[PDB]
Amino acid sequence: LPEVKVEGELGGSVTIKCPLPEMHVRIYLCREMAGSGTCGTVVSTTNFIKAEYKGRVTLKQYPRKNLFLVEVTQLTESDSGVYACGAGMNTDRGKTQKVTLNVHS
Amino acid sequence: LPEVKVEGELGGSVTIKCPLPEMHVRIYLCREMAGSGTCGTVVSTTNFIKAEYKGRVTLKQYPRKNLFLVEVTQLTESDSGVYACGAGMNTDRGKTQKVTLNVHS
Amino acid sequence: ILPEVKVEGELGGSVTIKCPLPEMHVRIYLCREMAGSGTCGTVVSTTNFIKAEYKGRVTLKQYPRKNLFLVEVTQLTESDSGVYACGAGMNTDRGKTQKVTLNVHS
Amino acid sequence: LPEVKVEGELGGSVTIKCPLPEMHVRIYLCREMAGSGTCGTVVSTTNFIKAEYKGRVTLKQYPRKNLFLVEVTQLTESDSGVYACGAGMNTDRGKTQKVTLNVHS
Amino acid sequence: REQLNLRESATITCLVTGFSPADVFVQWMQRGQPLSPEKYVTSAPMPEPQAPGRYFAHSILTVSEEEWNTGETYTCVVAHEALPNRVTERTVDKSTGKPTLYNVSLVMS
Amino acid sequence: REQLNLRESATITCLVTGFSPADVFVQWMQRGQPLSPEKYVTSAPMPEPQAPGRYFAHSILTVSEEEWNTGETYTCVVAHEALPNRVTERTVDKSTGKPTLYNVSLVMSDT
Amino acid sequence: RVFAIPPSFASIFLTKSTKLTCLVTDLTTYDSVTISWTRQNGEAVKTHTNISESHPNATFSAVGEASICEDDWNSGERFTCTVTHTDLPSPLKQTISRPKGVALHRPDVYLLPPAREQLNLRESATITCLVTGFSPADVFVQWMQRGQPLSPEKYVTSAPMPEPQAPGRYFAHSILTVSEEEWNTGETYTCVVAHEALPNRVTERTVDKSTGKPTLYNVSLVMSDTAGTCY
Amino acid sequence: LHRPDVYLLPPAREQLNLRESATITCLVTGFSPADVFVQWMQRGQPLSPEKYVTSAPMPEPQAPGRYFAHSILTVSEEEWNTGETYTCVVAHEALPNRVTERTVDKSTGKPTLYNVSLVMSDTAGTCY
Amino acid sequence: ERIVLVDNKCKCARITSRIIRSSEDPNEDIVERNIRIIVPLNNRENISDPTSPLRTRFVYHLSDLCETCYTYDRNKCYTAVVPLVYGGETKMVETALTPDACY
Ligand SMILES: *[C@@H]1O[C@H](CO)[C@@H](O[C@@H]2O[C@H](CO)[C@@H](O)[C@H](O)[C@H]2NC(C)=O)[C@H](O)[C@H]1NC(C)=O
Ligand SMILES: *[C@@H]1O[C@H](CO)[C@@H](O)[C@H](O)[C@H]1NC(C)=O
Ligand SMILES: *[C@@H]1O[C@H](CO)[C@@H](O)[C@H](O)[C@H]1NC(C)=O
Ligand SMILES: *[C@@H]1O[C@H](CO)[C@@H](O)[C@H](O)[C@H]1NC(C)=O
Ligand SMILES: *[C@@H]1O[C@H](CO)[C@@H](O)[C@H](O)[C@H]1NC(C)=O
Repeated sequence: LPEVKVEGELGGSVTIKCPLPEMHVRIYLCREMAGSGTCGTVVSTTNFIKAEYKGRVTLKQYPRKNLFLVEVTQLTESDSGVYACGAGMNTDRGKTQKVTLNVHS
Repeated sequence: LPEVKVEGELGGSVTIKCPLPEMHVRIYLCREMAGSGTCGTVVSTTNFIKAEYKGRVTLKQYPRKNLFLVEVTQLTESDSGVYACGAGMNTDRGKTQKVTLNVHS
Repeated sequence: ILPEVKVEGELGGSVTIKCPLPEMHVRIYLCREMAGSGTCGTVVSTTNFIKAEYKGRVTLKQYPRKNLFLVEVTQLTESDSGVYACGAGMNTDRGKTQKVTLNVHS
Repeated sequence: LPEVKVEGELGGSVTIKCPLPEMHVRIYLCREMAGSGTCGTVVSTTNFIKAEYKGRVTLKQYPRKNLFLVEVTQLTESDSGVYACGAGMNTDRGKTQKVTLNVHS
Repeated sequence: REQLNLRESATITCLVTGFSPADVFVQWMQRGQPLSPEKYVTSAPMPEPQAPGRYFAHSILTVSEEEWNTGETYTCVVAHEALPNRVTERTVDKSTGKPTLYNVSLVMS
Repeated sequence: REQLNLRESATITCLVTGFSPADVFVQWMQRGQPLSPEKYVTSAPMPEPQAPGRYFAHSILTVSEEEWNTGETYTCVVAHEALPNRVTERTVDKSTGKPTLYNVSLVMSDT
Repeated sequence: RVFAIPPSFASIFLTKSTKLTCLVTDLTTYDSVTISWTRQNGEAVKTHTNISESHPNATFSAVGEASICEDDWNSGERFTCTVTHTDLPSPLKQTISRPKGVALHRPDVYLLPPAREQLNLRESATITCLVTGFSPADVFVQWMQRGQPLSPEKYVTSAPMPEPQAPGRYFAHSILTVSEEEWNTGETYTCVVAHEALPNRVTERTVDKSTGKPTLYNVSLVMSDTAGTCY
Repeated sequence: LHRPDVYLLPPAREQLNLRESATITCLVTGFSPADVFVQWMQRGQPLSPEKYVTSAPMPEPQAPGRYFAHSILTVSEEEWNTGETYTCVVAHEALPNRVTERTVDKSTGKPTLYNVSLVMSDTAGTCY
Repeated sequence: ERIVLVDNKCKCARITSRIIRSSEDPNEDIVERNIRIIVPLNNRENISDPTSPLRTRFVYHLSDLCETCYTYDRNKCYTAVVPLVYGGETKMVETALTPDACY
């Protein structure tokens, strides 16, 4: 439901803020492909970093303010879409929060 | 609802007994064609006598015992089916009493 | 689905019908559903009602202790045959709870 | 298809030029109401002059130039729209020529 | 239908049948206002051929198609001398018997 | 339609409004035959708030649900001293508020 | 003329504070008049001050109120109202007894939209609300538009009348009139009712342009992942 | 340290065409540190250890700290007319309920037809 | 015979299944799956608030079934609050939206 509408710059890094829920172990930052109604997991607690994002992203969880932060290092035109974050084994059923990304260059 | 199950013989004549109701002007002795769910009136107060029954049937009403009697003169195999008698502008919606006819020859 | 209890008459004169009594419901009917359309026509029900034909030969006695209600019908004729239902709620169709059959060997 | 874009002045009279076809008896000067996809016949050879135009319009046909001329006497703001002229029983399926009218005052 | 594909006028007929005796009175009124007797015609009581000792009449009303496509209930009152209270009337409008229309649009995939 | 789900009875209402003065008369009949006067009830002329001196009334009739479904028509007649013929009728039946058209659009998918 | 109006269930139900009123009218103006209340056993109860002012047309208009327990009223104890005037030396005694309660039953509420023919005129639309089959007669009805209550003068409510089909049953009507534009702007109207039988003591029905006998049935049925994983 | 994910698979479609036997596979992955064993119970009765053959914990193709194991079991072909559901189970210390019973049956699997029968009505509000 | 996978009462979806025996052989035993949704066309969007517009769109993610709601429950009571101005005393009072099921 909520949209951070996070913004950033080409290069550098940008931090995505998403809520960390309880009674849900798998936490993911899925990317809304919006092609054939399918969303592909970019990162997960089960340890799966997409090949296109390998070595550029990380996921750190700390239940201090009930928040988990995901950082994306570097930036490319490809990195300018929707990255719905959520929980639960099913991916296209979670997407608790929706966010948008772009590039300023 | 009630069935006279009237019976007769080939030739001669047979009398059909049907109830004569009040607050209903049109009184008919419809024949249950039972083909496409349609009933064709044989005789009515509108002087509607079917061509196949022309000159062979009559309808006399007399509110003595709340009964109207219809007589069928002559007889043919065709005269061996159901002749539901009723009242009301729509013939199919009425036809209160049901009766059956046959031939003994 | 719910039971399909069947009863017979063994010649006319009297008949007795029993159906389960649900809880937390105020309406109880015994519609006959003997129509070509299928739409059940309530015969005898609570909330005050009765059938134009069925009058003086139909009564209802609800017993919460046995979780049953009783309906007594005097005499017998050709019209009051076929099948009957029972139920509750405020929708005669979609609210049934039994499908009983009535027959007479006379 | 062709548009005369005829022009005139308030009062006086203006002549509408429309082609007179052959093998078509009914000739009309329909007014494109363009409300619910409907066209109302203003005049016809069948003799029908709309009430709003009664006594102010006429239709004269002559085979000299395959042309029939229609004259509109007087003028009102209402007389400032499209009057498609055509032939045939169906008025909406004719409209051989389209024309526009206005007022200069 | 073919009358309406002309955009000039339409005629509405009020068939009256099976009455006895003659001298029936028919007039046309629109939304409670009776219309001028010049706008419509009326037949004369003539015998019913198959039905003996009977009569029937007719009445038509001319009307613009421009206004028939907007409403105008257009009731037809009849005044015989055997009705329960001597007067009856019926009416028809552009949507008198329009039936139900389905527009299923399956996007089966 | 909510009342119909009970499969017991039905209530047709005839609403007369706007007349002046009072003393209107309402009767019920079907297929031209007058109906028994012990089956319907009529209200007395009641003042109309906005109207300066016009009145209104209403009558209801109860019939079996079956009868309604059978397809029978019920006409309502009012007699007032101001109507040009002093009589008027209306008519309602099952075919009055039927949905004119459907516009369904199934979009079945597996993704 | 001496008029007595007993308190209504709605008053006792909503205002909670309950009282019974006796008023006198059509009587020559004469100060020093005493209003009293008497039970069947002769006990007197306190009558309240702040008597109403006389009517401008030279006649009485007074208010007299007292509080009696709701359980006492439910006990069906007969009560008598008396007023004293010098014109009539014999005080006028009238009974305001509450007859407990006959078999209680719930009121079916049906709400109907304006007729199609009426909307053809494009003048004004009338919405009705037919309460039905409630015993006894104690239904308080009211109307509000999109969450805002309307004036009591914009609608008219009938009075309970006997029911021919059902012995010991009553019914009532209520109509609201508004312009056609308001009905054609999806504005929503509701008909709340109040009765003792009602479990919540209050129930409501609601209709609008789209729900009142609509002409079209716009539907957007959409399902996905029909295969899925079902267990 | 992550929850040991587990899965089960039914016999192959082309396997049910020689009429000799059938195999059911229960795949156990994750369970870091590698501490699992499977016991194949049916109707709550454990089967003989000679039927199911668990082999060993093996590291995942890309193994930071994760591992995986495979265990199958052999049944008779003619017994699948009734199913019996041949339940599987896993055990690990990194599980809140230390049991994740997993079972499948002939009925469970790929649907070969989808008889959808949707209906439209104006009286479904209550959904009796 | 048929087992029940889904009995949702909010969406009235009854997902079931059955395997039919073939023509006297253990092969090609085709499986089945029956789905029966009953759409309400009179219910509102916010089922517990009788002011929201009518419900046009119906989305059915079958995966979740096997929170916005569409239909009511025969075994439950729905209530709300309305202002009664009786006696010039605007008062919010509870109201049984779905009566006969609150007894
Ligand atoms: C649907 O209606 C309900 C009821 O009005 C909404 O929830 C209520 O919100 C109010 C405050 O706005 C609270 O006082 C109530 O306690 C709430 N109800 C409950 C049961 O908690 C709800 O937000 C509405 N939904 C939408 C989408 O508008
Ligand atoms: C009818 O359905 C179509 C397809 O969904 C839609 O585009 C159109 O707007 C609908 N018409 C109305 C009046 O709702
Ligand atoms: C009928 O269906 C077509 C195709 O979806 C649509 O374009 C049209 O608007 C629909 N008509 C109505 C009245 O809904
Ligand atoms: C009918 O539905 C379509 C979408 O399917 C929508 O565009 C249209 O506004 C709807 N009609 C109305 C009157 O809201
Ligand atoms: C398909 O669905 C209909 C409706 O539920 C049902 O009557 C029919 O038996 C079904 N067919 C099969 C093969 O299950």
